[PDB]
Amino acid sequence: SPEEMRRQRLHRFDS
Amino acid sequence: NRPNRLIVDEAINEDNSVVSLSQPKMDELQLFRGDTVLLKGKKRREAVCIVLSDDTCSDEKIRMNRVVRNNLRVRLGDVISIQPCPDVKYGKRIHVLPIDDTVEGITGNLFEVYLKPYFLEAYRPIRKGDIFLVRGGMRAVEFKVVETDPSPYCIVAPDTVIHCEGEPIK
Repeated sequence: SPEEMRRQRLHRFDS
Repeated sequence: NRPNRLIVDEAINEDNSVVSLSQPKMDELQLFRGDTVLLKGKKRREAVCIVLSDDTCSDEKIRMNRVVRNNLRVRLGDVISIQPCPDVKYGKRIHVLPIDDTVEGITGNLFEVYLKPYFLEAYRPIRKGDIFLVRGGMRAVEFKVVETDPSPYCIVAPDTVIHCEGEPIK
């Protein structure tokens, strides 16, 4: 999903 | 929708995949934190990045690190354009190679020491022709994206096959 990608990106790059 | 011009500023999120905008500018541009965006710089160069909001960023500026600036052939204070890039697909396979003068005398497994932790669970967007700097151990090595499938843009997802094999390039 696009939203699982968004969750992982924010976890990795914005805390 | 359309590209928006912004002034290049220095990164506060020091990561090759991240650009920062002010929250008012993100609102104006209809962007959400974590969106993929397409940047256009000089000499026909492009970059794809992940946009985040930043409470220290001037409204008409965009923060990006030196790796992204070099890919775009721009300096601090130059103007680039940003636009949403929501249709980028997960990559089937990508092929990267180290740059010769950054791997001089380096032995070992470049995938395990550099690329695997760099891409791990990050969903980094990349473009064919990107040069990106990766630290592994205490050495920093530059890699070039020599091909992607699909091309020229893809997202390095957990299932994306990462190939690194062959001579360093110049």
